[PDB]
Amino acid sequence: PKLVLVRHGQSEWNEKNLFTGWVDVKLSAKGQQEAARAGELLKEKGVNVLVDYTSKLSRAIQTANIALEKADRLWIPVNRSWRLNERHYGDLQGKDKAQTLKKFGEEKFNTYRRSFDVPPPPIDASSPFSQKGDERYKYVDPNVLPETESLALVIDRLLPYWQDVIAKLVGKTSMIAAHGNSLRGLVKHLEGISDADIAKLNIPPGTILVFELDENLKPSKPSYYLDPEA
Amino acid sequence: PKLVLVRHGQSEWNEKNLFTGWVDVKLSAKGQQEAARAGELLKEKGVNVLVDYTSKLSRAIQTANIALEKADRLWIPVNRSWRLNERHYGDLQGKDKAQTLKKFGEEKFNTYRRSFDVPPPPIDASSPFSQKGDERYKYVDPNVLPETESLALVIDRLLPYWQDVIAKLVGKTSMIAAHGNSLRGLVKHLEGISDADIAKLNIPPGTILVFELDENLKPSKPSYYLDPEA
Amino acid sequence: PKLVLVRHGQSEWNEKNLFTGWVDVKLSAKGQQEAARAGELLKEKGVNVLVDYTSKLSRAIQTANIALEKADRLWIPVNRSWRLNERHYGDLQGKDKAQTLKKFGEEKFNTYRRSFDVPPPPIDASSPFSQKGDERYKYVDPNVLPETESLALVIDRLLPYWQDVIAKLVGKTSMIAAHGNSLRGLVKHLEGISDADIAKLNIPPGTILVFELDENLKPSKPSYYLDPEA
Amino acid sequence: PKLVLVRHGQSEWNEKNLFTGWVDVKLSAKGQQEAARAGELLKEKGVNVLVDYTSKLSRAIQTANIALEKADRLWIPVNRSWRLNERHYGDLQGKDKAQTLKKFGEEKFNTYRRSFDVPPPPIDASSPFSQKGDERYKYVDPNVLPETESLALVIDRLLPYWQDVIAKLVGKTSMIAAHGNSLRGLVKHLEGISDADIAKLNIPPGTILVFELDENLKPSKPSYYLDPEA
Repeated sequence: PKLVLVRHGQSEWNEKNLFTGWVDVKLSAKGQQEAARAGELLKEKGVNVLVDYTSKLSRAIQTANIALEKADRLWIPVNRSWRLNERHYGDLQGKDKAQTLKKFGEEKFNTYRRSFDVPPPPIDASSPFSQKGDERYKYVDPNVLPETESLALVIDRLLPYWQDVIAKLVGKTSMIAAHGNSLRGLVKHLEGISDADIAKLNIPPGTILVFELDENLKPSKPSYYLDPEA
Repeated sequence: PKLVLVRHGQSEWNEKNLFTGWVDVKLSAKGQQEAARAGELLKEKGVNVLVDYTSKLSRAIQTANIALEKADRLWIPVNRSWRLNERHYGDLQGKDKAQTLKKFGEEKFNTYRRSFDVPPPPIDASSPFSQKGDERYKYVDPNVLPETESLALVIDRLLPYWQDVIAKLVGKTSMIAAHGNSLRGLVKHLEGISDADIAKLNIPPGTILVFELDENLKPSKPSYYLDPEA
Repeated sequence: PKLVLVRHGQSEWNEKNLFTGWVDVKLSAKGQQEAARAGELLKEKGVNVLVDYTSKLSRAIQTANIALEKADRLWIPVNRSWRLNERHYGDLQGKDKAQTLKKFGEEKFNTYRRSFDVPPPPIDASSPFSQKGDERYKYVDPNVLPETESLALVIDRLLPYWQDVIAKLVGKTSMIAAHGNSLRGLVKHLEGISDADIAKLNIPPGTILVFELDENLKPSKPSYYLDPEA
Repeated sequence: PKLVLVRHGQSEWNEKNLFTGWVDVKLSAKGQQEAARAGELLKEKGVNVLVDYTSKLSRAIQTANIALEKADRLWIPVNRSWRLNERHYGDLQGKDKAQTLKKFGEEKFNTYRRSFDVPPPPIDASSPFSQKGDERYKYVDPNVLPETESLALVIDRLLPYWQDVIAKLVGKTSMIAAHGNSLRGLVKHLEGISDADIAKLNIPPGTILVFELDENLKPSKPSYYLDPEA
C-alpha cells in the first residue's frame, strides 16, 4: 500500500561542521526547506498520508511535521516510539570528521559503524554526548537504551515494532520518517542488499519515498523518490 | 498539576479579512510567531510539557507543533481527537463580519453563537464551507459531526474526553491547544463564569496558560498567562 | 455489521433475594450457564466475535468471558471502560424489593428509576452500598462517578464512548455485554421507543443479540435473539 | 513491584494422552481448578493485580480469567498479544510422547526443543496441526508467525514487548500468564540460568508467582510461589 520513507535533512550539528549524534539536536534550514519540499512532494505529486511514526526525537520530527503542514493535512493520530533513530555513534562525538579521521583515519573512520563487530566505541555516562533517560526514555526497561549502536541490532529496533504496531494498520497509509540508517534499515532488511550492501546509499533527506507492497509486505511495485533526479 | 491552555493565533481566513470557520484552513504568520512565542513561553519561563491533544485540525496544530520545537522538545506521544475544535459557525461563512453585520447587525451578529437556542443557522451539504467526512471524521458515528455548533454542546465535546482520556494521565503534565472557544470551554465549565459569563474573554492566542489543579481537578493555584501583560 | 447485545444473568444479590446494585457483586449459577448458553449461541448458531467491552465490573464480565470460552475463542483484544454499567440504584440497597415496596409501594417502587426527575435518592459516602474509587475509578475525573443514576444520563455514558471508541472499529465485529439498562440504553436511543418506551422490555440475560446496521449505524436488518423463544 | 508469573494448567490435549501444541486447544478441569486456586492464591494470600497479558490463546486465558474471578476482581483493562505462547512444537503433533519417543527416542525426544540448532522439525501448511492466520494472526507481518519455535528466539517474542509495552507500566502491578516456556523464558533471561540452565524447571501451573524487582527490573526480593510446597 504505502511506505513513506523519509530521511530528515542534515540536522545542524555534525553535518555543517562535523560531529552530531543519536543525541537529538534539531536541524538547520535545509531541513524545514527540504522537508517542506518532501511534504510538498507526497501531496503535490499525488497521494496523502494516513499514519505517522518518529524515533522520539525533535530533529526528524521537524522534517516530518513540516511536510504535513504544506501538503495540507497536519491533522491525524501520529505515533512516537524509540524504535526509529540514528545509529548511536560510539565514543566519539564532536570530532569534526577530521581529527578523528585525521587521528585513526582508514576504514576505521569509514568502517566503524558500517557492518559489525566494531560499532563506534561504547559510551559512558560522563560525556554530555550520550543519551540515557531524558524523561521519556525511562518508560522502557532502563536495561535498554543502547550504547554504541549499529544498523544491525538496529534491525531489531526496526523489526519488532515494524511487524507489531505499524505492520498492523499498513493495510492502509502510514509514514515513519526517521533517517540516516533507520530508513536504510527499513529497506536494507526489506529489499535485497545483504548486510554488505546498503553500505553505499545514504539516501536523499528532504524528498520522500514509497515502497507499495501488499499483504505480506514484499515490495511489488518498485520504489519512487518523487524526485528521481534529487 | 498542569493545564496548558493555548489559543492558536488568528488562522488567516476570517481574521485578516472576516470569514473563517470550523472548516480548518491553516493560519498566517502571527501563528508561527505567537505560537513559537508561546512555545518559547512554557519552556523559557519554566516548565516543560508531557502530553499534547488537538481538535484534528491543521490550524491549531501549527500553533501547538511550533511551541514545542522552540522550547526544545518536539519528542513525545501526542493525541489527536475531534473533541477540541472551534465552534462550528452556522450557515454563514465568508461573510466578512460586515455585510452579515451590515445585513442583520444587532445582537444577531454578536449573539448568534454566544449563549443558546440560536447558534448560527445550521449548514447543508451543498456549501464548500461545511465539514463532513474528510477521511478522518468517518471513524466516528457519522451521525455526529454537528451542524451549527455552540460552545454549550461544545461543553460535551470537552466533557467526555476530558474526564475520560486526558483526565486519565493529568496525574502528570499534558497540553491540549485548541482555541477560540474550546479553551473558553475548558475554563468556562472549569471555573465559575456561568454560561452568561465567559461571553467576554476571547483569550490571547500565541501565549500559553496553566491551571495547576490537583487530584479532583479543581483549580487550586490560580491561572498564569506567562505574559500577564500580553 | 454487528452489534452483540448481551444482558448478563441475574448476579446473585438483588435477584435471588431482592437488593443488588451498581455495586458489583458477581452472579449465581444461571450466569455461567445462561452466559455459556449465549456464548454457545453466537458461535454455534453462527457468527463469531471480533472486539469486546465491559462496564469495569466482574458481574457482567463473568457472563461475557464465559460465552467466549465455549463458542471457542477466548483469544482477542478486549476493552474495559466505565461507560457501561447498571443504573446506579439510589439510596436504597439491600431493601429486598419488599419492605421498600412494602414501605412506599406505588409507582415509587416501580417509577423510581424509570424515566426522570426522580432517580433513586442519591447516595452518601457512608453506606457500604455505594461505589466510589475502588482503584480503577480514580483514573477518571473524580468529579464523576455518579450518585443516583438513571438510564437517561446513562444515555451519555453510552453516547460518548459509543460514537468515539467502538463506533470506531464497528466497521467490523465487536461485542459490549453490559446489561439491565445499558443494553436497553444501547437499543433505546438506537431504535424508536421514546423515553417513555423501553420502560417495558427488561431483555433476556444469558442469550445474546445482534443489530446488523451499516455505515451510519442505523439498524437495517432487524434484531435476532438467537432464541426468539427465550 | 510485581511480576506475576503463571503457568496455565495442562490443557487437555498433549498432557492427558500425549500430543498438544502451539495449536491452541483449551484445557481440562485441573486448569479451572488449579487456576482458580492460583487466582485464590494471589488475592487470598495477599496482593491484587493491576494489568494482565495473554499469548492470544484460549488455553492460557482460561487459567488467567479464572484466577481473577475468585480473587474478586475480573474488572480491569487487560492486554492481548502474540508475544506470549508455548514454543511451537515442530513437525510432530499428536505423537503421544511414546511412538515419537518409541521411534527416535533419545535426547532427540528430550533435546528437540531444549537448547538450539534443532527445534522440532518445521511445519508445513498441510497439517491441521500448524497455526497460521486464524483471523487475528494476520494483523502482523504475515512474514512472521514462526514455524518450529524454540524458547531461544522465543526470548525475542518475550524481549521486545517486555521492555516496550508492559515494562512501561510495571511501575505498578501487572500480570502476564502464558506458560510452559514463556514463563521459563521470562525468568530464564531474567535470572541467571544460562541457556543450558532452565532446562530443568517446568514450573507449577495453577499456582502463581511474583518477582518484585524495582526501577531497572533486576529481581531484588526473590521469588514467591504462594505454595512453596506446591
